[PDB]
Amino acid sequence: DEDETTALVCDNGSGLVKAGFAGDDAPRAVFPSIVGRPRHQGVMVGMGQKDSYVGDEAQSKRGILTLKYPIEHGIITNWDDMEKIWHHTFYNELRVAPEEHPTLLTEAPLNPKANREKMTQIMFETFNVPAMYVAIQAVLSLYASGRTTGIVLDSGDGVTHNVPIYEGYALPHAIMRLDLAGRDLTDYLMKILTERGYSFVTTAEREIVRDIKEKLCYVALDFENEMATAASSSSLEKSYELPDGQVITIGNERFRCPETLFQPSFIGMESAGIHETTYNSIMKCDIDIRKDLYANNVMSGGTTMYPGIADRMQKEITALAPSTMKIKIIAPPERKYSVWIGGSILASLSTFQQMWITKQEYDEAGPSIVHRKCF
Amino acid sequence: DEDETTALVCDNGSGLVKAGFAGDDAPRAVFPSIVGRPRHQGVMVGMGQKDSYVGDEAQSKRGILTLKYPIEHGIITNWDDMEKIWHHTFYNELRVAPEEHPTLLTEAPLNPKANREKMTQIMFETFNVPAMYVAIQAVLSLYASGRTTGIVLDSGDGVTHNVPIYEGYALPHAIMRLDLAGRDLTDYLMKILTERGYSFVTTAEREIVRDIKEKLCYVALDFENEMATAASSSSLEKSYELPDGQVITIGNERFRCPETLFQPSFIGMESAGIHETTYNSIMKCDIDIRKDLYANNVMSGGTTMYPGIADRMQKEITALAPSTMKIKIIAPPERKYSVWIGGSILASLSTFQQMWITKQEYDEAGPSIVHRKCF
Amino acid sequence: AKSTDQTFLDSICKQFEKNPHLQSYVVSKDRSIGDTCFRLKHYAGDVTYDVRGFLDKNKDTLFGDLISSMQSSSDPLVQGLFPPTRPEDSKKRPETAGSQFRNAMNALITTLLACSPHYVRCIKSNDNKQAGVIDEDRVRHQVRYLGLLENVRVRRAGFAGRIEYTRFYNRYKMLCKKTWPSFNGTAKQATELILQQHNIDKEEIRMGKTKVFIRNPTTLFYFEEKRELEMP
Ligand SMILES: Nc1ncnc2c1ncn2[C@@H]1O[C@H](COP(=O)(O)OP(=O)(O)O)[C@@H](O)[C@H]1O
Ligand SMILES: Nc1ncnc2c1ncn2[C@@H]1O[C@H](COP(=O)(O)OP(=O)(O)O)[C@@H](O)[C@H]1O
Ligand SMILES: [Ca+2]
Ligand SMILES: [Ca+2]
Repeated sequence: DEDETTALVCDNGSGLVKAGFAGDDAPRAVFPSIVGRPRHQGVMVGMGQKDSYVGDEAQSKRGILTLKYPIEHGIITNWDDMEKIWHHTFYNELRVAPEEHPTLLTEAPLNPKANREKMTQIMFETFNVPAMYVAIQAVLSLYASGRTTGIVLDSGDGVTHNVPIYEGYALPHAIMRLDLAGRDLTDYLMKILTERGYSFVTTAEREIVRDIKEKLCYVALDFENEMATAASSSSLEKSYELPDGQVITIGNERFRCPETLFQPSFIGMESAGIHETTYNSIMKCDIDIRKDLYANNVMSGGTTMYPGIADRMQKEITALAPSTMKIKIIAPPERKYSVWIGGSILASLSTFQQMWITKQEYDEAGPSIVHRKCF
Repeated sequence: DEDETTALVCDNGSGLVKAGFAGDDAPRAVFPSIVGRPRHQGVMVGMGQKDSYVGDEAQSKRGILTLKYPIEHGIITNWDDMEKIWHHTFYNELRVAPEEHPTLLTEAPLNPKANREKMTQIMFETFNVPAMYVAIQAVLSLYASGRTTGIVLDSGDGVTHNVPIYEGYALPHAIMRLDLAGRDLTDYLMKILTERGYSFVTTAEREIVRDIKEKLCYVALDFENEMATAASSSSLEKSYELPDGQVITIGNERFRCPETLFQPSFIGMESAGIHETTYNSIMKCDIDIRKDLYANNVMSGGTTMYPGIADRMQKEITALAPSTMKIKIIAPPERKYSVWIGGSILASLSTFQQMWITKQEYDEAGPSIVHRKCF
Repeated sequence: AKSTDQTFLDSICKQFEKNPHLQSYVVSKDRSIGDTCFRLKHYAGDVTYDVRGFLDKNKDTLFGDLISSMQSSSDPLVQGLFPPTRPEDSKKRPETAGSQFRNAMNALITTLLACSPHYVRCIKSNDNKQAGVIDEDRVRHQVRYLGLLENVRVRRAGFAGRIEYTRFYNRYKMLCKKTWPSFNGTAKQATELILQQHNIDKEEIRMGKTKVFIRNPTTLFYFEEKRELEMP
């Protein structure tokens, strides 16, 4: 509040940014990650356009915005825009200076080494940050319950991560990185809607798909039995009068797209359903480690709020796997902020000093200081 | 007034010229655009005829004037006359020299490139104008309210323009140019009056039609129901004793001509009603741009003062278009001077320097200097 | 009018914040300045402004529609408030007041340039109207933001121990030669006559219009001694 530097809490993704004040429990400001141009010519004088529009400002008025996506899994097409995206967060809402308080960020597993240094360069050189750190998504969602033995699966808009982090981290391969989350779901629906004629073309209405999705759409329990149910017009035909003015009866369209999750064959890949990858992370570890893993499976990420996402797991996991222990998956109810809950902790830890980076530490060991010492 | 060059304000059309002093809010002198000959022989010695008669001078005494129309949408049959039309404005009334003050004009969208240079040649070469500019009709009517997101429809005597200028200008096609305004309405009535016997032949009485029109004539709400009303002689038979001496009971003649507006089929064209062209400019732009366009539709031009012009729009627009947002059309009460209000602004802007043309700038980039750099 | 306050703000930061003597939050990374506010540096200190009501309060535009009404009324005062047309302000009437006020300030400057003004500046003792109490901070601030002590180093010239010419005159009259009522009248020639007859280099001293300037105290001893070893 006043005494002691007091550090902030943040969690940037490739779709939605989570950031609030300091010493909080949950994000206070969650603005969308969008920045486009006025392909059109702004009125050009009815402001020197520039500002691609962002925050609640851009999301409020997409219409005349060519939403340009800067961060696509790993590669950032342009860093120049990111500079003015962070110049809005700490000031326009939080009304606090980073040249005063530390900073905490999230680490996207297996991200180019050059990126973690490019970011830090923006802080240390310009925003003068004597103290900060970048922790690993999943591991944060962990330290917030009451046990030191659980497997975590954290994901949202970036990429899927099957991290069996319970007793320790990193041994053979176990962990997995799969580019198939959030943004991928928003991109797949528009393609499949073309079969019925509906074709949300431009990237502006592309977002409307995501907005509509998180209100009615659900996951197919069993596509076979649900297909025969199509004969009826009660559980299928769903009402959603476009705020514009044209109803879209999303009946067989709701539980069609999610099927891709279990069937990556529909997106040109050999990756199997998420219940096979589960085995892929269990078969690698020791033999006397499984019985307790099934007894605890952490499922974090707001993506896992789709009706029919948890009940399916018990059907496929119990099939081709040992079946004499307690099969149990911990899917936190509000599992989207599970990372934010753990974030507020690291920022307050004192042992954190053993891990974080100090101003001088960045110059002594060079830019690689971060991931050259830690993991 | 005295210090600082002080620029004038003007707005020339193809029917009525709007011009006043400097730093004003509204036009001070609005003389009609007419210039004919004395087909007759002037008295020939009771002045060396010449002067085709113009200004309040010609309009006062049409009788012996073969009103010759110089400017017909795009093509100017003769430029020689225009020279002595502008030699009257700045001097005979304003009593100020253009060889001292800048000048502002209006731009008729999609006008031959050769015309914009021919005019400037008259100023720079003879009237020595080191500073002037020619702005775009509709865009001026905009910058004069309190928002940067509205669609404008500006027109008068020239041609109709459906310009959805709100956030920016020019992208695919959206905007439309339709030769059907003012002069077109004055030309159509005389043709339809021939069915009753009345035939205002010569071009002199042709103007009388326009004069009589703007006093009683109105637009049909629904031609079907109004036709059955003809049985009665109260709302139909309108009194207007010709200043000459012969009453013309304009009953079913008042709401007959305006029907052409919504039905261009009566003037040999495939163009649909003005409520279809509205869709034509909305369907092109993005999807998430519509909901706010309906919430704001600017209707400028004194032509939109005919009783029964605004209430019809709500009937046809809400029909074949999305219907879940706020349908709202801004039809400024005195919307004829909406361009003049915006004109007085540009002439006073300082950023205007970034746009206007300087004496030397016309010689460095040649005649095309204007529309070769700007838009 | 379609450029409210937020859009208007952007027409300032871009136009300036590059021209010297004007800051804000963006360029000068200071949290004290809001994202909607800016930092305007005067010839004194720093001031930050808000935006509430900017337009309607600043426009001032007064067309001839609200003015003419009262003029056409029937009352010995209503039309009387509008006195004999054109009092020291005529030219042409119909025009936005935005320019009218601009003329008001220009009528203040132009008439002050070509003349012989006289300067009077006052300072307030205290905010409690007390006769004896001096507020150090407040008074010191007034002497600061007015830049008066700077003139003491500029209007003068700037250094350590300072003395006048007029007041220095009636004090060391009987110590110099040819500096008696028989003076020629020319100061520049008088001052030179004061030093040249005692053999002193030109650059060693510095002479403006008023106030004599000798750097460092020790030089005063140098003068006192120079006069001692020239004539016993
Ligand atoms: N109530 C909800 N139900 C289902 N999905 C939701 C809900 N709220 C948000 N989402 C979805 O969660 C995703 C964003 O989750 P988030 O944890 O912020 O992702 P990331 O951090 O990967 O950007 C979006 O796909 C969004 O549609
Ligand atoms: N009070 C009025 N009611 C309806 N129409 C009017 C009125 N006054 C003028 N008009 C019409 O407006 C048109 C002229 O408008 P204007 O804006 O000057 O056109 P333009 O600039 O295209 O020459 C003429 O058709 C005239 O009859
Ligand atoms: Ca994620
Ligand atoms: Ca026009």
